[PDB]
Amino acid sequence: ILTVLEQSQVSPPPDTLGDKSLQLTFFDFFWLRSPPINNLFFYELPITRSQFTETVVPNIKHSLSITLKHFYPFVGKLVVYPAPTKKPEICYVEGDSVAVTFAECNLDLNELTGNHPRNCDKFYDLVPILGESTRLSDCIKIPLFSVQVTLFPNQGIAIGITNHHCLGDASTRFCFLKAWTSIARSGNNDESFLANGTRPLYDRIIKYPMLDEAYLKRAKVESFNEDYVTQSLAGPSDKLRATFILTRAVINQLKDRVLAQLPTLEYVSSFTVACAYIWSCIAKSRNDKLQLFGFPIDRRARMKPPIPTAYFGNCVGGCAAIAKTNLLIGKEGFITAAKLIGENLHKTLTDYKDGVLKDNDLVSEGMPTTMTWVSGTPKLRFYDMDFGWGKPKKLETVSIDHNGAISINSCKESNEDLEIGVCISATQMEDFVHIFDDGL
Ligand SMILES: CC(C)(COP(=O)(O)OP(=O)(O)OC[C@@H]1O[C@@H](n2cnc3c(N)ncnc32)[C@@H](O)[C@H]1OP(=O)(O)O)[C@H](O)C(=O)NCCC(=O)NCCSC(=O)CC(=O)O
Repeated sequence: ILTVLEQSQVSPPPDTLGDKSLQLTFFDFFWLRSPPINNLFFYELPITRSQFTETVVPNIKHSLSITLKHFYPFVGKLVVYPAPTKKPEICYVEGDSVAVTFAECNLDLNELTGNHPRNCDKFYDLVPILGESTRLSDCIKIPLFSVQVTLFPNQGIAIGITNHHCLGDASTRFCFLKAWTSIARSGNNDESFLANGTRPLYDRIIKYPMLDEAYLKRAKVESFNEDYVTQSLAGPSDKLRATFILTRAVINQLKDRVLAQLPTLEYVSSFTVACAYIWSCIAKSRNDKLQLFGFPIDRRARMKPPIPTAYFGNCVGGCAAIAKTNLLIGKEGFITAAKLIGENLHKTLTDYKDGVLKDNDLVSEGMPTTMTWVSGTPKLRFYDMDFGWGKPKKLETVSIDHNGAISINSCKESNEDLEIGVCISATQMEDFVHIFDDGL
């Protein structure tokens, strides 16, 4: 158990924000029908219930309230209209609030923050539901952001953050969390953020209305209202969650092996080599027929002209590779995976460089028996998010439980090591652990 201590609603301060809209782009419209993103930050601190109630609860409410006045779309809603013409948008109205749940969990915190296999479903009631939609005559309104702060008495605190992808990408979340934590750490005060921090850029500087309508047309907006359903993760399940570590020394040795065997491969990075290694492990674990492995790309810096990091919203692309499973197994399989990822990524980056804006081919060429998409951003350090109690002990992206996805992040006793999160059935996990460890 899970005991809910308070169900609150948090708004920007009185007499700050008026009614505000944010217009969206094809980059945002792409995510119209996506499931929620669920993220957890575990902190170790010997905190009592009385202390949690006396300072943590007020501090979370206050610091968040203040942050919201600078980050209005976080307290806004996604509004989708049934006329295929009128475009979805983010609307904040005075009176809008963020659902913030405060809870207490009696599980041992040490059993959750470890890297070894733990039940995936132990994490679900640490993350808030996105929240009920509001259905009006002219529209549906969907909440964008919710929070759960859970006390582990005498042990620590988990912060559970749920968001709709339409709100923005990992960079957007990073920018918001930077501000919120700065505001919290300095005593519920935004002066350090306003003086030294990075303010979000709401200028609509991505203007491709033809793509806008094509991605919207593809999102099937006229049926969205009738089709939309809540997508909360709930137990029970036999799936296990584990974190696998690639130390910098292992990564470097893997890079070297790729560069020696394939001296003219046009793209090799710590990232591609990490993906190739995990990809190879997944192939050996599955022993299936045909696999696709892919990952998102922050396109801000690759736009022509480049988009500021502080640009608010989505600016994400993608890259995928497909390969027969037998070609991906073993030491040579790792090499092949690196080749395929490196080649596909190089191609995608060149196509961006030369202007290209877009990107059932699977029915024709072959239906993959496994598909894996990477969540996570090793070069954005979510592991440095400090609300006043110190840096996180553990980060978990819970929403990888939903589909074919793994998470890849930095560690944060090291920005140069990689932590790889996997949630898979109990029977498959035993082999996977052996496959991962043995191959290193
Ligand atoms: C495609 C990427 C993953 C590629 O990562 P890389 O680490 O390779 O890229 P980078 O620019 O940081 O480059 C790091 C260094 O440059 C590389 N490098 C550059 N050019 C090269 C070339 N011609 N040959 C070989 N290597 C090259 C290496 O030197 C690498 O070394 P070194 O080994 O030293 O690094 C991308 O940089 C990116 O967009 N990452 C962010 C993705 C993101 O925003 N997340 C999703 C958003 S939200 C979402 O949808 C899901 C979610 O929540 O995550």
